Amino acid sequence: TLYVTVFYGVPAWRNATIPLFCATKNRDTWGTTQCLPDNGDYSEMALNVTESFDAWNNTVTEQAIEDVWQLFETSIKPCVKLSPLCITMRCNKSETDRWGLTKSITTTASTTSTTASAKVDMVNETSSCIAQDNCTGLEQEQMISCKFNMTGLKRDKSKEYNETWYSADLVCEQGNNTGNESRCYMNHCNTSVIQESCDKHYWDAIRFRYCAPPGYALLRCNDTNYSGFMPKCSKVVVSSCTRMMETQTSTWFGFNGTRAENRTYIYWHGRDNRTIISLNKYYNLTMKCRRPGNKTVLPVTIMSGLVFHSQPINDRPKQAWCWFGGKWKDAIKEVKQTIVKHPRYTGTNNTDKINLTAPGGGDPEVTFMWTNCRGEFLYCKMNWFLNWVEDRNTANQKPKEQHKRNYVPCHIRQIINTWHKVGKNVYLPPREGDLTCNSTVTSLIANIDWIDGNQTNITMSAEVAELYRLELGDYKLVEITPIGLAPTSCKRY
Amino acid sequence: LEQEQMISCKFNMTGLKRDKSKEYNETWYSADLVCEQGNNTGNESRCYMNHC
Amino acid sequence: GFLGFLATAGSAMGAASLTLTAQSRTLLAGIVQQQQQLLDVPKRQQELLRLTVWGTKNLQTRVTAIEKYLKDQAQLNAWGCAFRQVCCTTVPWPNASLIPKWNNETWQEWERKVDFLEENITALLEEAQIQQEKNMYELQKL
Amino acid sequence: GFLGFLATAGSAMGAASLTLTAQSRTLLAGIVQQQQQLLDVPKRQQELLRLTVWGTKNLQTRVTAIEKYLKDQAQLNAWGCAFRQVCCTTVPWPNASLIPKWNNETWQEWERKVDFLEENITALLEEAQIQQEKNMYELQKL
Amino acid sequence: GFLGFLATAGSAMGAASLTLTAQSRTLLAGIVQQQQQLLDVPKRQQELLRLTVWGTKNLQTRVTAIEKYLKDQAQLNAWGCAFRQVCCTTVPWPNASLIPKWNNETWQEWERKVDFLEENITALLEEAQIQQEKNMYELQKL
Ligand SMILES: *[C@@H]1O[C@H](CO)[C@@H](O[C@@H]2O[C@H](CO)[C@@H](O[C@@H]3O[C@H](CO[C@H]4O[C@H](CO[C@H]5O[C@H](CO)[C@@H](O)[C@H](O)[C@@H]5O)[C@@H](O)[C@H](O[C@H]5O[C@H](CO)[C@@H](O)[C@H](O)[C@@H]5O[C@H]5O[C@H](CO)[C@@H](O)[C@H](O)[C@@H]5O)[C@@H]4O)[C@@H](O)[C@H](O[C@H]4O[C@H](CO)[C@@H](O)[C@H](O)[C@@H]4O)[C@@H]3O)[C@H](O)[C@H]2NC(C)=O)[C@H](O)[C@H]1NC(C)=O
Ligand SMILES: *[C@@H]1O[C@H](CO)[C@@H](O[C@@H]2O[C@H](CO)[C@@H](O[C@@H]3O[C@H](CO[C@H]4O[C@H](CO)[C@@H](O)[C@H](O)[C@@H]4O)[C@@H](O)[C@H](O[C@H]4O[C@H](CO)[C@@H](O)[C@H](O)[C@@H]4O[C@H]4O[C@H](CO)[C@@H](O)[C@H](O)[C@@H]4O[C@H]4O[C@H](CO)[C@@H](O)[C@H](O)[C@@H]4O)[C@@H]3O)[C@H](O)[C@H]2NC(C)=O)[C@H](O)[C@H]1NC(C)=O
Ligand SMILES: *[C@@H]1O[C@H](CO)[C@@H](O[C@@H]2O[C@H](CO)[C@@H](O[C@@H]3O[C@H](CO[C@H]4O[C@H](CO)[C@@H](O)[C@H](O)[C@@H]4O)[C@@H](O)[C@H](O)[C@@H]3O)[C@H](O)[C@H]2NC(C)=O)[C@H](O)[C@H]1NC(C)=O
Ligand SMILES: *[C@@H]1O[C@H](CO)[C@@H](O[C@@H]2O[C@H](CO)[C@@H](O[C@@H]3O[C@H](CO)[C@@H](O)[C@H](O)[C@@H]3O)[C@H](O)[C@H]2NC(C)=O)[C@H](O)[C@H]1NC(C)=O
Ligand SMILES: *[C@@H]1O[C@H](CO[C@@H]2O[C@@H](C)[C@@H](O)[C@@H](O)[C@@H]2O)[C@@H](O[C@@H]2O[C@H](CO)[C@@H](O)[C@H](O)[C@H]2NC(C)=O)[C@H](O)[C@H]1NC(C)=O
Ligand SMILES: *[C@@H]1O[C@H](CO[C@@H]2O[C@@H](C)[C@@H](O)[C@@H](O)[C@@H]2O)[C@@H](O[C@@H]2O[C@H](CO)[C@@H](O)[C@H](O)[C@H]2NC(C)=O)[C@H](O)[C@H]1NC(C)=O
Ligand SMILES: *[C@@H]1O[C@H](CO[C@@H]2O[C@@H](C)[C@@H](O)[C@@H](O)[C@@H]2O)[C@@H](O[C@@H]2O[C@H](CO)[C@@H](O)[C@H](O)[C@H]2NC(C)=O)[C@H](O)[C@H]1NC(C)=O
Ligand SMILES: *[C@@H]1O[C@H](CO)[C@@H](O[C@@H]2O[C@H](CO)[C@@H](O)[C@H](O)[C@H]2NC(C)=O)[C@H](O)[C@H]1NC(C)=O
Ligand SMILES: *[C@@H]1O[C@H](CO)[C@@H](O)[C@H](O)[C@H]1NC(C)=O
Ligand SMILES: *[C@@H]1O[C@H](CO)[C@@H](O)[C@H](O)[C@H]1NC(C)=O
Ligand SMILES: *[C@@H]1O[C@H](CO)[C@@H](O)[C@H](O)[C@H]1NC(C)=O
Ligand SMILES: *[C@@H]1O[C@H](CO)[C@@H](O)[C@H](O)[C@H]1NC(C)=O
Ligand SMILES: *[C@@H]1O[C@H](CO)[C@@H](O)[C@H](O)[C@H]1NC(C)=O
Ligand SMILES: *[C@@H]1O[C@H](CO)[C@@H](O)[C@H](O)[C@H]1NC(C)=O
Ligand SMILES: *[C@@H]1O[C@H](CO)[C@@H](O)[C@H](O)[C@H]1NC(C)=O
Ligand SMILES: *[C@@H]1O[C@H](CO)[C@@H](O)[C@H](O)[C@H]1NC(C)=O
Ligand SMILES: *[C@@H]1O[C@H](CO)[C@@H](O)[C@H](O)[C@H]1NC(C)=O
Ligand SMILES: *[C@@H]1O[C@H](CO)[C@@H](O)[C@H](O)[C@H]1NC(C)=O
Ligand SMILES: *[C@@H]1O[C@H](CO)[C@@H](O)[C@H](O)[C@H]1NC(C)=O
Ligand SMILES: *[C@@H]1O[C@H](CO)[C@@H](O)[C@H](O)[C@H]1NC(C)=O
Ligand SMILES: *[C@@H]1O[C@H](CO)[C@@H](O)[C@H](O)[C@H]1NC(C)=O
Ligand SMILES: *[C@@H]1O[C@H](CO)[C@@H](O)[C@H](O)[C@H]1NC(C)=O
Ligand SMILES: *[C@@H]1O[C@H](CO)[C@@H](O)[C@H](O)[C@H]1NC(C)=O
Ligand SMILES: *[C@@H]1O[C@H](CO)[C@@H](O)[C@H](O)[C@H]1NC(C)=O
Repeated sequence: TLYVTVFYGVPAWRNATIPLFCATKNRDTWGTTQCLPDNGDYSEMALNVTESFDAWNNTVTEQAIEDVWQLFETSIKPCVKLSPLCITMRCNKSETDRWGLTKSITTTASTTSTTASAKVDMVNETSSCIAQDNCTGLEQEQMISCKFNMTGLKRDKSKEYNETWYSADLVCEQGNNTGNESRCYMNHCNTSVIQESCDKHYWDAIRFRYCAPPGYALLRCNDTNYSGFMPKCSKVVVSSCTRMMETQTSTWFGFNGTRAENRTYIYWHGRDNRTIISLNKYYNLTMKCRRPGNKTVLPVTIMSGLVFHSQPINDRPKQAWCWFGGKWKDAIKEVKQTIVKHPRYTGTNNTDKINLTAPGGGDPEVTFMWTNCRGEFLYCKMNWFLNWVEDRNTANQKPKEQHKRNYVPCHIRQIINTWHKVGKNVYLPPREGDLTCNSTVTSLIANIDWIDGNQTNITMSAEVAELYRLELGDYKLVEITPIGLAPTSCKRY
Repeated sequence: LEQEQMISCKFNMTGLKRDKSKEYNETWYSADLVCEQGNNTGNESRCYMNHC
Repeated sequence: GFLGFLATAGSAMGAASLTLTAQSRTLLAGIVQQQQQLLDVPKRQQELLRLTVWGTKNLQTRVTAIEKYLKDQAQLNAWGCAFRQVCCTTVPWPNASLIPKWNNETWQEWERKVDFLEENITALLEEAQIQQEKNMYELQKL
Repeated sequence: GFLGFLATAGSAMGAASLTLTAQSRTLLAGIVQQQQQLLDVPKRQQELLRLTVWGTKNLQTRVTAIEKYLKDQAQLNAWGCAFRQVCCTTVPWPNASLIPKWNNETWQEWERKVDFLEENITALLEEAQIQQEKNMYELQKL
Repeated sequence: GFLGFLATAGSAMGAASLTLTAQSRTLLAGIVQQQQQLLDVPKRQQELLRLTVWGTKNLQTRVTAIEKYLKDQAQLNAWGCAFRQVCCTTVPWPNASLIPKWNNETWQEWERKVDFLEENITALLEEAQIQQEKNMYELQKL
């Protein structure tokens, strides 16, 4: 009686695992070469369907992470290799001893001072201490002047050059230098070859959106209860392309997020306690970073004919530093409250027993905060900041860490181990002139870890990749498979 | 059955530090070397790889 | 694009507007956007068109757009439908235990309950067409 | 092909001269010559087949010919009239202000005057085909 | 790997098969297996996808197969027998001197005896279709 019949144009789908197209507005380099132009269509329609969503186990977020990484690699790939520079350099001894790269026992320093010296120092836009880069506690940058012998395309002739390195970028040979001119090499050369990131990478913003190929569609949760993992999402919105994503990579805090809303959200990985806490834009949280001093950049042509950008500064500038503005104290109170009320949390409901904290260990990739300020990476020690925002009773943190300030000291590092799971080292060319960056702060990257109903530790994390799961995350990609079967009485002829 | 015929040769090779180098112990199969001939009345004959 | 396939979702099995023509137009949209971008890339990069990962990803989606289109037309032809709105068959439904509620269940819910049969049905539909071709051949000989 | 298809251009719209076979023969002639070259190249160059600019270009021209064929056949199937000349669709002409002079205007001139109608018409023609076919389903059930 | 055509190769011209759906089945099996591997390669190797020659050989192979599929469909559309088995064209057989033994010869044996007729026949079949087409145009116009 009932025949299978096959219906075509059927409104049904299944999970897809395919590549998405990138589309952009910035077509100066990578956009023209790799991406579709942004179609400009940001409309969406809702369906009366229920669907399962999961930010961590997603193909949409997985591609965002991998694609940002690959566009970085294809940009640096053809740049000059700096293995010709892995030679002994002749560095000023006072500087290598002073900042700890080399050792000396002839300094015989002895200091007596007051220990009851903690201060509270606030800064804002209307202040001369910012304009002059001189706030209480800010020391010098720690740049070391080194000379070296380099050969260009003439081969049988060579010249001596002036390079001033950040102390973070050198190793320096130690022991029995009873004169001057210490012997130094780059921090990560010998186990590998350092490549220069010459094609203006990170000097501007990279923003793009993803588009489904024909026959595929993106579904999105449009709830307020989406916490990263949601088995039954009742508000499912359909679109052909995602929202525009900011491919920014910083640890501890994320900056310039697209998911900026007048609400605090916390995505929790369903199987773990790693979370991405958005911040409430209501408080206009912002970070203003400054790199004082006027740099000179000197191109050097080396053997292969490719150019390296040297840094002959010959000066002693103040440290790079970052200034935090906006209502930070209140934004943090909301984060703690949001955690307390969150469905996956069964810890303390006392907000005075919930604290922000740095990860431990001596590893700079987790103990600092890395901000890319227009091409230069700026690691910042944040104890002054944390003590302030928490209104912490410092008391026993040792004399230079006991202060409450809304700014932190930071140092520039030119040889940066990259963020993806590669371990690769690249060199970041210097920027000419000075640098200033004014970014919004949109998210906090942290784990929530408690073992009792007192002390919850929101532990700052350095997994930069987690940020992409806040930018997207709520998207699912599906395949439209519009062939259906259904028993009916209508046998052919 | 006889011995394999392996020849022990030393050479100076440079790694990534460029201005630093080390001497290495390399034992070649005899068929992999050319070896310069004539008036070696001492030791340390002078050899190159067979196909370079 | 248009996504009329999703626009009618949730309307139940006794569905309206099964937009058959939607597949032809989704193919056209695919071809136009990819072709325009490939013509655009050479303005700055003429060599590394497929020789850099972005172009292997974009070629794969272009070739695939052609192949997906053809898989559906070929499957439909394999089942006897030059054009398929419903294109009725001669193959009976596997059992009475799996009957849709035309006025309650949706196509998404329904299809996910019969994936099992789709694997066995595809073969049966093809077998029915093979016998029909044999019957036509005998009529041609007669 | 010989491109004799356009030989009639300048004859006026109503001067017959329409054909459904010209594109098949143009494509078929093309496929044979292009396949012969794909198989000829390896007699001298086996590694660099698409590793060069000319390799990529030959890919692009073979694919373009195929995509074009499919775009047109797919659109006709959506309207259903793959083999029907005039096709006889049931969609009314949009307005009386746009009427051809069958014995004055040519098809080149005419089509460039109705490019904006195609934008609304394609969808109407597709729906008409869907409505006709769903009615046939109801009739087969009855 | 259906092998439906080869299966009746040893019988006789006036005996068996004349199968159309087997080409669709063959194409579907091919496309699905290639897609499964293309989705699989990026699981381990994303950079070397078209960059090196193995990927250009697999690409040429796939493109050739697609062109072949469409080549036969295009020729049939010109003749009209997309789905007509024997088609029934009106072009006279070139001469009475070359006649099949329907009960002794196979199609393989037969086709190799008419290779020098096909060169003229394809063109003649197309010309016949063109005149019939013109006649149908005028009848539809009337
Ligand atoms: C399209 O995409 C979407 C989005 O990704 C897909 O949705 C996701 O699909 C997944 C695959 O099916 C689901 O995961 C699976 O869930 C199973 C059920 O988990 C619950 O029950 C567990 C045990 O309970 C048994 O007994 C009860 C009796 O009432 C039965 O009802 C159950 O069915 C079981 O028989 C229980 O342990 C689970 O709890 C743990 O996991 C959840 C995960 O969400 C956590 O939230 C919990 O906190 C808890 O985590 C702890 O324990 C796990 C180990 O189990 C650790 O890894 C964690 O770190 C932590 O310590 C739930 O209550 C699981 O049984 C199943 O696991 C089996 O199979 C996998 C292989 O797939 C093996 O590797 C495992 O070892 C095990 O054998 C798996 O986790 C997702 O939940 C679902 N996501 C959403 C949002 O809905 C969709 O399927 C896709 N569709 C298509 C067509 O592709
Ligand atoms: C978070 O988000 C915020 C935004 O909300 C980010 O902050 C913004 O970031 C922008 C992108 O970096 C930055 O814009 C740049 O400012 C530079 C300073 O210009 C100032 O004056 C102009 C007016 O003339 C103002 O419009 C501008 O706002 C500033 O006040 C400009 O120099 C930059 O312009 C450059 O790019 C355009 C691109 O079209 C070029 O046409 C132009 O010639 C400039 O080109 C230089 O930089 C490009 C980078 O692509 C190079 O390719 C190019 O060769 C030039 O570089 C050379 O010249 C410099 C010296 O000029 C030299 O050092 C170098 O070595 C080269 O020789 C551009 O307009 C916003 O100002 C900034 N806004 C604020 C308020 O902070 C923030 O970064 C994000 N934060 C994080 C964490 O990422
Ligand atoms: C955007 O986000 C803003 C927050 O970042 C939203 O502002 C909040 O809006 C709520 C709802 O109106 C206010 O809650 C009320 O507060 C008053 C005042 O209580 C004060 O004193 C008690 C002690 O007695 C103390 O516990 C409170 O914290 C306050 O200090 C209460 O009387 C009400 O019952 C209620 O709790 C928030 O106070 C207010 N926050 C801030 C920082 O202003 C804003 O509404 C959002 N915008 C939009 C458009 O939605
Ligand atoms: C995130 O950290 C919290 C705190 O450690 C984890 O909570 C813990 O959850 C597990 C179950 O997932 C609890 O273990 C079970 O407890 C019950 C009740 O005592 C017991 O009957 C079971 O035999 C088992 O021991 C554990 O006690 C609980 N700890 C606390 C202090 O709440 C949470 O699961 C972590 N999230 C993930 C996914 O790791
Ligand atoms: C690459 O160099 C590092 C460091 O260089 C050496 O140690 C410095 C302190 C200085 O004295 C340089 O002149 C030396 O060349 C090597 O790491 C050291 O390895 C030793 C032995 O395991 C260990 O005792 C030291 O603590 C390590 N020091 C540091 C700073 O890590 C590293 O092994 C070299 N890699 C290669 C391939 O040569
Ligand atoms: C927090 O919740 C407690 C009740 O739950 C207890 O504390 C949790 C942190 C957790 O460890 C649970 O397992 C415990 O059972 C509230 O305590 C009650 O407060 C009322 C007054 O409002 C008092 O009359 C009850 O007797 C208290 N109950 C108990 C068991 O002591 C506490 O007030 C909540 N605090 C906040 C800030 O919300
Ligand atoms: C590469 O080297 C071979 C051999 O090296 C030379 O001869 C050896 C016996 C020894 O004395 C080495 O130090 C020498 O450098 C060259 O082959 C010889 O060519 C000459 C001239 O045609 C011929 O008379 C010899 O018999 C050849 N000897 C052997 C062992 O083949 C070869 O020509 C060199 N190739 C190049 C490009 O220089
Ligand atoms: C980021 O914000 C700072 C203010 O904190 C801006 O610096 C001021 O710029 C104006 C215009 O050139 C000067 O008149 C002020 O004197 C500057 N202030 C200070 C403290 O120096 C800065 O221009 C903003 N953005 C960027 C990219 O530089
Ligand atoms: C998503 O939710 C907002 C309210 O937060 C609503 O205004 C909007 O229309 C919803 N989008 C869709 C497609 O329904
Ligand atoms: C460096 O080069 C200069 C010539 O430009 C030469 O006089 C000097 O001796 C060289 N120094 C070293 C250590 O090679
Ligand atoms: C320094 O000299 C002393 C002898 O006075 C010797 O024992 C020591 O090993 C030397 N150290 C280095 C690094 O050369
Ligand atoms: C410092 O360098 C100079 C050469 O520029 C050298 O003459 C002097 O002796 C060095 N100082 C010491 C303590 O050796
Ligand atoms: C080679 O090995 C011998 C031991 O047989 C050792 O004495 C010599 O120093 C080694 N030479 C090199 C270059 O490693
Ligand atoms: C070996 O020495 C003799 C002189 O005794 C000389 O004629 C001959 O050229 C030399 N051969 C070599 C290879 O040096
Ligand atoms: C062997 O080499 C040594 C140097 O290591 C040298 O002194 C000695 O004389 C050489 N043997 C002969 C036979 O020349
Ligand atoms: C979807 O929900 C709206 C109300 O928001 C209702 O009017 C509409 O009929 C529903 N559609 C379906 C297919 O359930
Ligand atoms: C028969 O019905 C049961 C449901 O009760 C289903 O699981 C099974 O697959 C069906 N068998 C066939 C051949 O359709
Ligand atoms: C749909 O469900 C209702 C009960 O809510 C039932 O009366 C009706 O018969 C069902 N429709 C079909 C087609 O089974
Ligand atoms: C498909 O057919 C096989 C026998 O060839 C049988 O075992 C299997 O259960 C059938 N599948 C379904 C869904 O009925
Ligand atoms: C084109 O002009 C020629 C005369 O040069 C004429 O014979 C031919 O019919 C014209 N073609 C058309 C389509 O009018
Ligand atoms: C009506 O005719 C005018 C004539 O120029 C044309 O511009 C307009 O688009 C037509 N209206 C339609 C198709 O609705
Ligand atoms: C082919 O050979 C087999 C024996 O191996 C025989 O049974 C079959 O009938 C033969 N088929 C034809 C067409 O001759
Ligand atoms: C006539 O028959 C002969 C023998 O089969 C053949 O070679 C020749 O091509 C045929 N001529 C035509 C016009 O078909
Ligand atoms: C096949 O050959 C036989 C002789 O063995 C003959 O009698 C018969 O007519 C031939 N069949 C055809 C179709 O010519």
